[PDB]
Parts: sequence; C-alpha cells; structure tokens
Amino acid sequence: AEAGITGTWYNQLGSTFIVTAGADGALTGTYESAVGNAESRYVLTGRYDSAPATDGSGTALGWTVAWKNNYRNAHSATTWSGQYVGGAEARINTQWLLTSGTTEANAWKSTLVGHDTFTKV
Amino acid sequence: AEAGITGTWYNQLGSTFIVTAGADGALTGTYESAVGNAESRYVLTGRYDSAPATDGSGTALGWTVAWKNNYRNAHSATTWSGQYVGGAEARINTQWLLTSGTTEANAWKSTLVGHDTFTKV
Amino acid sequence: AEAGITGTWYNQLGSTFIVTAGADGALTGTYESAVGNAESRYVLTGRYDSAPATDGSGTALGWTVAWKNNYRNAHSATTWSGQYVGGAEARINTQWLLTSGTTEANAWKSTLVGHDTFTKV
Amino acid sequence: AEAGITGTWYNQLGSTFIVTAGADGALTGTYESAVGNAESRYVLTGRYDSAPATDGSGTALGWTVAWKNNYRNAHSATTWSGQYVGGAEARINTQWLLTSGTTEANAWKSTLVGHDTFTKV
Amino acid sequence: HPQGPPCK
Amino acid sequence: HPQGPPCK
Amino acid sequence: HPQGPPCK
Amino acid sequence: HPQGPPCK
Repeated sequence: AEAGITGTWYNQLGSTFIVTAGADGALTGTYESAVGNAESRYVLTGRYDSAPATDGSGTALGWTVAWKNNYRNAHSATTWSGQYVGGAEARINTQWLLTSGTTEANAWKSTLVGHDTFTKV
Repeated sequence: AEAGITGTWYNQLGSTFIVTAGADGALTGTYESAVGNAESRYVLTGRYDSAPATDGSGTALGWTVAWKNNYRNAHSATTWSGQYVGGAEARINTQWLLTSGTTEANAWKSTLVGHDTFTKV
Repeated sequence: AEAGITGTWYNQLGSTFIVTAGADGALTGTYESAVGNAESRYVLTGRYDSAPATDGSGTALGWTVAWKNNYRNAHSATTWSGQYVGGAEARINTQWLLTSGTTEANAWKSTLVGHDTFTKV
Repeated sequence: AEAGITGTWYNQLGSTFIVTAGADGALTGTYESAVGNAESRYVLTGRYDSAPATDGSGTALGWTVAWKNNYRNAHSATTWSGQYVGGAEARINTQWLLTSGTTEANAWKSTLVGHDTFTKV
Repeated sequence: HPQGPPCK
Repeated sequence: HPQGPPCK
Repeated sequence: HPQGPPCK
Repeated sequence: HPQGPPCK
C-alpha cells in the first residue's frame, strides 16, 4: 500500500487521478477530467489504512473531490470508497456517491451512485 | 456554508464530528465514536463547495475517515457524501459507503451503504 | 411478518404503497405517488423472507416498481431493499436505487440512491 | 427489450438467472447460485419498462430475490436496479442492494451495495 | 418523477 | 466497528 | 451467502 | 459534469 498507491491511476472513462499516500494515512492529489486540459483539474483529499495483512486483503481507502476550481463550479462533490489491491496488475476498485446541492424539494434526487476501477496503465 | 459548517455535529447514533471548513474548500477535523473516550477519535479530511446560491440550495460536501488510530485498526474506511443546509436548524444530510479490505473472494461483499443526518444539537 | 406486512404503508414524502405478502414470499401491490389521484398508481412486485427469529431481527424484503402505467412512462424503475420491524410501531426501513434508461454516454449517471422509512400511520 | 430480455443471463461471478419478460412489464424467473446444483435456485420477480426509444437508450428494470428456498434460508433479500442494452452484445448493467434482517442495534450495517453486469454468453 | 414528493 | 452506535 | 461466487 | 467521460 502507500508506496503502491502513490502514482497516477486511470479509470475506464478516461479520467486520471495522481495521488501521494502519506506515511500516516493521508491521501493528497488532483483529479483530472477527460480531455486532459488544465482546467480539468480538481483537488482531492482522502485517507487510507496505513497498516493493512497476512491474508492478502486489499487496503481500504476513500477520497473526496468537490467539483469547483477556477474555471468550473458544478456545485457537487463525489466521494470514492474502495480498496487497493497491489501486485502485477494493481487496481483500486471503488463505488462512489456524487451529491449535488439542491433545494429541499429536490433533495430526494440529489445523489447518484456508481463504481470505478482504476489501473496504473 | 464554511462558517456555518465549522463546528461540532452529532448524528442519530451518538457519534460526534468536529470540523473546520477552510476558505478554499478544505474540510479537516476528527470523528469520535460513541462512549466519547479518547481512543474513539479518528482523523477526517474532505472537501466542500466554497461557492455554493440564489435559490436556497444546500452546499455539497464529502469526507473520509480511515478507521485506524493508536488504539484500533478496523481495516476499513468510510466516505460520507451529502449537503449542508444552514439556518435555524442546520443539518448535513448524507449517504455513506463503508469499505473493508477483503481478500478477492470476499470483495463482492466489501461495501456497506447507509445514511446519516447530523445536527448541531 | 407476512400478516404484519400486508396493508398500507406511507413514507415521509407522502407516497402510499398497498401490499399483500403471500404465504411463500411473494409481495404484490401498487405504489401511489403524491396527490393520490388515480393515474398515480404503478404496479409493484417483490419478495420477502417468509421464515425470518428468536432474536427479534427484522424481515428482509425488496420490491420493484417500473414507472410506467396508462398515463405516464418515466422510463425508469426503482427497487427498495430493506427490512420490516413489526410491533407497536412497525416500519419498513429501506435504501433504494432508481435507474433511468440512458444512452451509453450517460450510463455513468443513470442511478440515484436514497432511503425511505415507511410506517402504517 | 421484452423478447431481448427473456432468456438466460450470466454474471462475472458464475451466477445464472433465467427470466421471462411479460408483455406488460412483468419479470419472472429463477436465480441460480454458483456450482449450479438444484438447491441453488431462488425465485425472482421484477418489472421492466415495456415501452422504452428513438435515441438508443437502455430499458430500465429491477428484480428482487429473497434468499430462501427449501434448502437454505440466508435471511436476506437482494434487489438489482439497472438497464438492458440489446444488440450484438446485449447486457444488463446493474447496481444491487443486499439487506439482511438484523436486530435494531445492527441495523446500521444491514445493507451491502455492489454492481453486476450480465451477458447472454 | 412519480417517486417524488408532491411538487406543490 | 468504531462507526457504530454504542454497543451498550 | 448464495449470491456469492463459488467458494472454491 | 467534470466526472464524466469525454463528451465527444
């Protein structure tokens, strides 16, 4: 984990996320939306289990991205919860929740759910 | 938001979370499990929409807690995705994902889903 | 369960659902959207654990509603997964998934997640 | 849809589900757990949008399985919410919720969330 | 959407 | 689990 | 659980 | 939305 987590990860939609896993569980980095142009970067912050494992389990982690930067404000935030599996073909398998700020009448429809698999390739 | 978010929040299970919302979207604080004894504190980090709103919408936010500190290592992490509604009775309504690190055979059952409503009282 | 489940249930949004729990696990009934006018009814079908319990556990159940009838076609379906707790104040606590049919480019945003608590009052 | 849905579907875990999509939205069939031995079959019931589409959208559907039959009673139920995409390589992409009946103290951890992709091959 | 609250 | 209610 | 993969 | 695929 940690050293294995630090780096660039790509998902099946063309998004790129670059993160540094700190010694004590911190996750810091940026998320880049497709196209890959400057203004597609958002800050991400999260945490991971720095002491995961005699039975080959994955490392639990999660991070959040608020979709606001100096070019866009999508008035929403997404959190990814999942685990890191290292090895020849390491991957981070996640499920995410994307919540948009709504008025109280639309609160019932404010959150979408999905899943993403990130690889180093 | 921001000033309205900073403070102590309590949920319907007896958990307490204290956070500081930074000027540029950062969320930093600690989560305390019930009982309220020292060793029940974990670090939390997240992000929120610092520029939410002419139609009374809530402020989207999310944060993560890895369940490891110097007394416990539950080999899991939880992410909360939701929105902050301020006013007389402010609240943060969330849905969460709790993922435990598992072996690949148990990966299909690694994530639980729930919802929490936090109030200042 | 079964006899305790059969009846009318109401949720915090003003929706009404009337169901019959069959001896062998079947759940059949109709869901009515707010207002309560004729054209607000949709068919629901589901299943429940007909043999739940020496430790006061709830009864797991789930049902589906496709949002199409002879007045409306919202091109979506919702499934509710939860458990029935009987007694003085019986309730069905659920989490739901609402998926809309989308083109492949919007598939990533096709499902919303929420929770509902139904009571007999 | 309907004719395209009727048949046998397999997921990435080795489970098989056989369903009949009725003219008016009904979904009826059986779910078989891996191994493929008799006692691995459970009844499934659901609904789908019988009138989905001039823009190639998928067909929304959902179904429920209560994990009880004459050999096993896992005191739980799962609901799958998703959409059917037909064509050369048809598939049903879903997200599911699995709820177990718990005592009230464990209700917060009663539901797991996942996703499944079913193909005809 | 039919699953929502009254719109009122 | 630390995210739960009191166990009491 | 019956919804899982083979256990094998 | 910035979390989506390319729109292309």
